[PDB]
Amino acid sequence: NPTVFFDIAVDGEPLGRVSFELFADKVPKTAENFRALSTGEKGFGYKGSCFHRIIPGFMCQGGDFTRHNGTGGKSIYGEKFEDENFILKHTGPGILSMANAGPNTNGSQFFICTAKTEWLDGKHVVFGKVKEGMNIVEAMERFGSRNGKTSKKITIADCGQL
Amino acid sequence: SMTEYKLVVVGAVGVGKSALTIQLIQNHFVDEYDPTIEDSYRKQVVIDGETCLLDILDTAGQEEYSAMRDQYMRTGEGFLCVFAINNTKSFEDIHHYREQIKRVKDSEDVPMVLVGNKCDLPSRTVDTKQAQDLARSYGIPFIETSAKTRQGVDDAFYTLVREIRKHK
Ligand SMILES: CCn1c(-c2cccnc2[C@H](C)OC)c2c3cc(ccc31)-c1csc(n1)C[C@H](NC(=O)[C@H]1C[C@@H]1C)C(=O)N1CCC[C@H](N1)C(=O)OCC(C)(C)C2
Ligand SMILES: Nc1nc2c(ncn2[C@@H]2O[C@H](COP(=O)(O)OP(=O)(O)NP(=O)(O)O)[C@@H](O)[C@H]2O)c(=O)[nH]1
Ligand SMILES: [Mg+2]
Repeated sequence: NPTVFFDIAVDGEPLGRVSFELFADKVPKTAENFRALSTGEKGFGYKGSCFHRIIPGFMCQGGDFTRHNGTGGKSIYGEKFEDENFILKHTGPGILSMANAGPNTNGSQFFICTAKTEWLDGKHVVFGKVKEGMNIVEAMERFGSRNGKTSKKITIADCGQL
Repeated sequence: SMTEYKLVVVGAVGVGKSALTIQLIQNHFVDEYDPTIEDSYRKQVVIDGETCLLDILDTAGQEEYSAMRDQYMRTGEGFLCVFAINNTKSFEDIHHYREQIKRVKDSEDVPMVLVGNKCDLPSRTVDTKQAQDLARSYGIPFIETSAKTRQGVDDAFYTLVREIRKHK
């Protein structure tokens, strides 16, 4: 299973590194999309994009590198790709899972759970988990709000494969 | 200080709740889809000679959170019930929202306005007469709108204020 990292910044000031394990053994196509987008190897990806929706008690969501406004994002397979499987569940903090707009609409947006979110099971593809740096994700929460609008710009300043 | 009116915009995902509200508040339209969690807006207007403040709650259409609407329904004074004229399912969903508001507020007398949005689009699947008949069966006004062209946008919100005014 591959490992990727995000270096997080807050209004451009460094916060710290979050690293993820990607469950290529169980969801290879979805893991590969996230791996490739973290390295930028297709010519596009997460570097420079922001976490546009942070809701304390629930999750941190990001990954729109095409429109930089919460509505965009694209996969390495095309704008969107199908739900690979729903084998893994949203079991607790640290889970990494795909955002979508209904069945078979995975692009690049993702979320990191800060709590168990079981009602998302079978609707969002879980494909990874935080390995190091969960305290960075916890530190991101206070820049969020009830409806998720952030009070500082929380950005992926750098990212890659370990 | 001016009277404040607590308006709530409800309806299925993608019918144009936010596009209608942002046209009202910001006088612009974008075709991009930014799904709502929950947004609140304020706007001062003049309706039938009388200055007033609209406090607008723009809600989420997501059916999976249909069990979390009760508190904002208790708090809201009037409801804009939106469907899209090219989406028969959103029109069917409208009956559900109206029954839910009536049940939660325990009243047959809740100010609301039925809104048929996206009237700029050719792919129309809900007849004008269908919506007028439903509105009549409910005792509420029906307004056709386009968030894209601005047709009917002020009128929809202002009519809802008039409905609240008559109720009070
Ligand atoms: C009823 C209020 N309400 C709640 C909720 C429920 C219980 C208690 N309190 C609340 C909030 C705090 O009360 C204001 C939620 C919630 C979620 C939505 C709409 C309203 C919501 C919503 C809108 S669109 C979507 N859900 C899926 C969304 N799709 C897109 O963003 C597509 C554009 C891109 C490609 C998506 O994939 N994610 C990735 C999974 C988490 C998800 N966002 C999200 O934000 O959950 C917010 C959360 C967890 C708080 C649930
Ligand atoms: N042609 C046309 N498109 C419209 C109109 N109103 C909204 N749309 C489009 O329909 C899509 C969804 O609109 P939006 O306002 O986000 O819908 P919503 O009801 O707020 N959705 P949600 O419940 O998820 O928040 C967008 O692409 C928007 O541009 C309209 O009057 N005409
Ligand atoms: Mg909306």
